[PDB]
Amino acid sequence: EAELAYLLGELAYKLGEYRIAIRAYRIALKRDPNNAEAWYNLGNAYYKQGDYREAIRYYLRALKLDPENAEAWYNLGNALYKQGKYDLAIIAYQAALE
Amino acid sequence: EAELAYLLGELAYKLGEYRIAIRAYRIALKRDPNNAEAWYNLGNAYYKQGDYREAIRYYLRALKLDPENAEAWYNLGNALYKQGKYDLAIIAYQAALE
Amino acid sequence: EAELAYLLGELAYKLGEYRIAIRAYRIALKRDPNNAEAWYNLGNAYYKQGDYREAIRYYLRALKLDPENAEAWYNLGNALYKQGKYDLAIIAYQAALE
Amino acid sequence: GSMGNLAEKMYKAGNAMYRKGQYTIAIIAYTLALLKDPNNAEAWYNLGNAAYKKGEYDEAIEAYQKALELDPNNAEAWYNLGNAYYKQGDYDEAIEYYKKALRLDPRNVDAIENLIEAEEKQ
Amino acid sequence: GSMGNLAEKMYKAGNAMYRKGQYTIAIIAYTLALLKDPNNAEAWYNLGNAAYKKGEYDEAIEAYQKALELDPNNAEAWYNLGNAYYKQGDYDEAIEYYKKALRLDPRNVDAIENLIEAEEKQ
Repeated sequence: EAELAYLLGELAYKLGEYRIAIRAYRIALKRDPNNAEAWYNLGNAYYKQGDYREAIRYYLRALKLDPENAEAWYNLGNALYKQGKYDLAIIAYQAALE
Repeated sequence: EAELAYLLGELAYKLGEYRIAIRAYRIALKRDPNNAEAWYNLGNAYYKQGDYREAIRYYLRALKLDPENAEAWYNLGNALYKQGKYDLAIIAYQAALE
Repeated sequence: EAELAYLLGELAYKLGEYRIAIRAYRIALKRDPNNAEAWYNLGNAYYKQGDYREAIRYYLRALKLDPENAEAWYNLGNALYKQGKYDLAIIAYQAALE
Repeated sequence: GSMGNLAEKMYKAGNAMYRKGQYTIAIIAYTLALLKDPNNAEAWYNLGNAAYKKGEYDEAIEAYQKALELDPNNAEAWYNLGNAYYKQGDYDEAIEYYKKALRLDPRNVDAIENLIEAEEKQ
Repeated sequence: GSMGNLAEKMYKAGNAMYRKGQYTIAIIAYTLALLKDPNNAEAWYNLGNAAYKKGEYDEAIEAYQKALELDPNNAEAWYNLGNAYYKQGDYDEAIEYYKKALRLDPRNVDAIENLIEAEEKQ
């Protein structure tokens, strides 16, 4: 049923209902931990709510599953930047370019 | 899966899709009857659709599960008011203040 | 098979073969103790053979099963009369009239 | 100082307990119903019935006798008194009590059966 | 001539029996506690509760009413009286009794639910 939870997550995310999106993505992920896109979007929802530590944790996880996601690399850099982790933000930004 | 039904309910509710929200809350509640918040929101969705008798029934149920919900007491008073049940609306309004 | 034993009982009774009738009724009754009519007729067969104590016992049993059988009440009175139990015979005779 | 329906409440409880076989409770309840108003033949009778259920037939006799003192037409009380006397070996009273029950109701086949035995045991 | 704690002993026994669902015993015990001292609103109330458990709501009404006569602030008695009246089809009294319970406690959601139904049934 993870596929439905996933879709709810995307819908809530797009609509700005990040709290709903977070719970829905977590449901989908609990059932299927390898959904890199859901991890990415989960990280984005946390980012939107100001939790940049969680956003980092999830962007890294999404990247471990998919190292090619330049947007996750970029958003990782953004969350790091928000936390003052500038050397790291720079590296992640470069990683997105690479 | 009640947790997903619940989230759909909240999303639909916020978006004004009260008919969807009602069915979704009822699904979540059928699986888990003790969700006072869902009962409250179910009552609110009925209220929004003009069914103030159903709104009353659900606000009372939500209150039985959680007597502290001043908003349910208040909304109970509103639904009662709509039905002409003024002594009752007043009592429920006071109950919200208490 | 009690139903056949019962019929043999009635036939033997009518023919004056009371000893046969007694055994046949007892067979039917052993299988089905609630046959008030058989108890009554059993009592009658004993009565015919001069055993008025047994006739009493069976008339009473038949009456317990069916208090409306005026003939059992009457025959009870007759058996009691034969035994010298006159107050009782009178009561049973009145019971038949009642 | 009030308790207008006291006897009724106790009586009804007594009946429930009798029906459920709780004769000790029923005795207490009937006794109380009568204690503040000892004039209900039905309660005296049912008190006797509960005592009869208990097995202390002599107590049952006193209670049934009182029921008859209040109402001598209670054939059933006459019958159970006869049974109580019969149980005690008092076949002469068993006979008198069963006959009284039968004068009231000649079709009481059980009273007749027991009367017949009382005359034979006498 | 003594029995200084009689009512207390009977009351406590009544409470135990009520808790165990033994309402007939509880009625007897509460009645006795009150019989020698009919001034405890709690016992009148619990007597009413035991009667309510029994189902003879009219008896429950008298007992709860007495509890209110001793103490009119017993919202719960007001509530159960309203319930007893409601059960009897007396929706007009059910309303008055539920409203009194709610004036004492506006958050009694059950009294509200039952009051709402009483107004609809009226």
